[PDB]
Amino acid sequence: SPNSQYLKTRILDIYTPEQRAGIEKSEDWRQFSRRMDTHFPKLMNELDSVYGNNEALLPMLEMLLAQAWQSYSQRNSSLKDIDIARENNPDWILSNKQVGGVCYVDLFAGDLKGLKDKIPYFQELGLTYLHLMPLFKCPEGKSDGGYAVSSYRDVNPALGTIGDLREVIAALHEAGISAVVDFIFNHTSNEHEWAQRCAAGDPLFDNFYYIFPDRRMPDQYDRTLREIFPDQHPGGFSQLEDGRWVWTTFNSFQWDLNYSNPWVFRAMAGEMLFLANLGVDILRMDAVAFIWKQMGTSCENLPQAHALIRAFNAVMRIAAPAVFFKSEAIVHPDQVVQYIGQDECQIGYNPLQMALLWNTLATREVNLLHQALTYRHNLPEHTAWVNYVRSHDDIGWTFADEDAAYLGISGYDHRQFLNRFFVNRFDGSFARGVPFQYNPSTGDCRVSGTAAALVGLAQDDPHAVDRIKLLYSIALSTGGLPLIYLGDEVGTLNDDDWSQDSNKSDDSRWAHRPRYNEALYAQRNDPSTAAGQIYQDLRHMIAVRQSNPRFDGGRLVTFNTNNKHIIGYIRNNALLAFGNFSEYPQTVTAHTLQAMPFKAHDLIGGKTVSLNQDLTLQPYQVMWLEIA
Ligand SMILES: OC[C@H]1O[C@H](O[C@H]2[C@H](O)[C@@H](O)[C@@H](O[C@H]3[C@H](O)[C@@H](O)[C@@H](O[C@H]4[C@H](O)[C@@H](O)[C@@H](O)O[C@@H]4CO)O[C@@H]3CO)O[C@@H]2CO)[C@H](O)[C@@H](O)[C@@H]1O
Ligand SMILES: OC[C@H]1O[C@@](CO)(O[C@H]2O[C@H](CO)[C@@H](O)[C@H](O)[C@H]2O)[C@@H](O)[C@@H]1O
Repeated sequence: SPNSQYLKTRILDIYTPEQRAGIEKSEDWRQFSRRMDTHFPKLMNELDSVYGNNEALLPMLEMLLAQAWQSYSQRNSSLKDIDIARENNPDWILSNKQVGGVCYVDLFAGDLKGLKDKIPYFQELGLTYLHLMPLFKCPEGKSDGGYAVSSYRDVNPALGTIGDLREVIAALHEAGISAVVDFIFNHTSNEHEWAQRCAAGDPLFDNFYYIFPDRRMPDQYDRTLREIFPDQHPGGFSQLEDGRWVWTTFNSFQWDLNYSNPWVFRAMAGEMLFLANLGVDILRMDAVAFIWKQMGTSCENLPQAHALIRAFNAVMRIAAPAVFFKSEAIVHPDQVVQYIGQDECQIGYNPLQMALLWNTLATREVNLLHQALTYRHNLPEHTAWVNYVRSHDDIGWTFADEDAAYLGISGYDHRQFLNRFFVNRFDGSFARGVPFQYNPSTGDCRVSGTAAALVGLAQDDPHAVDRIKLLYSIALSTGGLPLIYLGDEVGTLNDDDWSQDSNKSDDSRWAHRPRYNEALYAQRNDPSTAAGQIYQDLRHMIAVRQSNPRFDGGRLVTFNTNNKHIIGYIRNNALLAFGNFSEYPQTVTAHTLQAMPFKAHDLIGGKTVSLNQDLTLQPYQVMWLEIA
C-alpha cells in the first residue's frame, strides 16, 4: 500500500513551484503532515481491511486526502486551537464538568435564531454540551423527524440558513458549550440528489445504494434481517415505482447507503469534513450498526462496519482532531461496547443503563442494574459512556438475555411484563407510556412517552418527582457524560396531538417530542410546583457533579447494599451513592456499613448521615455520601 510521505508529495503537486515552497513551510502543513504520519497508517489499514485490492481504493484515497488538506487549510484558527487542545487531552469527555442536553430546534426554540436566544438558559442550567436534532433539508411531511436527509449542506429553511447555524455554533462556543449534531451516514432520504441519480441510472452514482431487480436477493436477506419499523414495512427492503427493490432498514423513504462502494465512503467523509469545519465538536454516528451488509448475517455489527468507523475516526485525527464521535448503537450489550474506543467512537450511548433504570422502577429490584454496573460499566481508557434517562426515541429493553438468565430471569417473559407496565396494561402501574412497533411476529415492542409521563406525573403521582430525580441522579453520577432530554428538567408531559397529526399518527415517538412548555418553564423557580421541584433538584445535582472532583472519570465500583431495592456504588473511592427504587422506606443495615466512616456528608440533602447504625432511606431517596 502507498505511504504517508508518498501521498503528501502528490497532495502538493497542485501548487506551482513557487507556491509549493511556501506551503511546505507553513504551520498548517506542518501540523497536517505530522498528523498524516501518525494517523494515516490506521486509515490505510482500516480501509484496506474493507476494500482489499479494489482498483478504486488508491484513487479514492488520494482524492479524499487532497480534500482533507484543503479542508484543514480552510479550517478556522479557533477550531484549530480546539484541535490542539483535545489532541493533548483525550479525556476531556470524561470530566465530571461535562453535562449535556438535547433538543429539537423547532420544538424547543422555534428556529436557529430562537435557539441562540435560549443559550443563556443552557448556561443557567449548567450545560457544556448541546445536541441539536437533524437540522438539514428533508422531505416535507414525513422525514422520520429529519433523519431522512435530502441535503447534508442545505439547512431546513424552516430553521434558518447555514449562516444561522454557523452563528449558533460560535455562540455556543462563546458560552462554553460544545455543539453536537447528527451524522446520518447509513442512509439518505429518497429525495436526496444521490438517490435520484442512482436510481435513474446516472453512471456517476452507480452502486451508491443497494437496488435489486426483484425479491430474489431481498427474500434471502430478510431471512436474517431484524425489523426496526415493522409498522412501516416487512424485512429491510422497499419497492420502487418501476418495480425494483431498494434496501431500507428504516422508513421506505430512507435508502441505505452502499459502503461496499469506496466512493460512498469518500462522499460521506467529505460531508464529515464539511460538518467539522462548521465547528461541530461531536458527531452523533447514527445507526452505526447497519453500515455493512452480508447475505446470511444479520447485517448488524459486522467487522467492516467497525473498520469503516475507525477509518472515519482517522480522517478526523488528520483533518479535524477536535471532532469526536458519539456512537448510536441500540443493540445487544456485548455489541454496544464494541463501537467504543479511542480509535473508533470515543463515547457512545449507554442503552443498557438507561433501559435498566426504567426496569428497576417497575420491578423495584436493582438486580439487573447492579449486574450491569458491576460487569458492563467500566470502559477502555480515553472513552466514555453517554448516560441518559430518555431520548427522542422509544425505550427498547436491550438488556442481555444471557445476563438475565444468570439471575433466573426469562428475557422474553420479562420484556412482556415491562412493556405492559409502561403502557399502563399492568395493575397498579404508575406509567402512562404508549406502545411503539409491536411486532406480532416476534413479540417485541418498545415504549414511547416522556420521563414525566412514565413516572406518573400526568396523574400527579406523589412519587413522580422523586422518581425523576432518582433516575437522573444515577445518569449524573455513575461516570460518563450525562445527557438531559431538555424539557425533562421541568417535568414536560406527552404531546397530546401527535395522534391527530396525519404526518405523525403512525409514529408514537412524537408523543414524547413535545414543544417548549412556556407554563412549566415559568414555574422552574417556584418550589411549590412540580416544575420547580424537578428543576432545582436536577440543577443542584448538576452543580454538585460539576464542582466535586469525586465524580470525575467514568470508573465505578458497585457496593453490595444487601437490600434488593437499593442500588449502591462508589466513585473514586470517595463518593458512596445509594438509590432506593422502592416506593417504601428501605434500610441498609449497620452491619453492611461497618467498613464506612461513622459519619458522612450527603451532598443530596445536605445533612450529615451516621453510618454506624441502620441507614433508612425514604421512598425513592438518593444519597451521595462523601466517604473520602
Ligand atoms: O411495590 C410494587 C409491587 O412490588 C412487588 O411486585 C413486583 C415484583 O417483586 C418484581 O419482581 C416484578 O415482578 C415481575 C417480574 O420482574 C417479571 O419478570 C414478570 O414475571 C413473570 C416471569 O417473567 C415469567 O417467567 C413467569 O414466571 O411469570 C412471572 C409472572 O410474575 O412479571 C412480574 C410481575 O407480575 O414486578 C412486580 C411489580 O412491581 C410486589 O409483589 C407487589 O405486591 C407490589 O405491588
Ligand atoms: O398506540 C397509539 C398509536 O401508536 C401507533 C404509532 O406508533 O402504533 C403503535 O401502537 C400500536 C398498538 O399498540 C402497535 O401495534 C404499533 O406497532 C405501535 O407502533 C399508532 O398506529 C397507534 O394508533
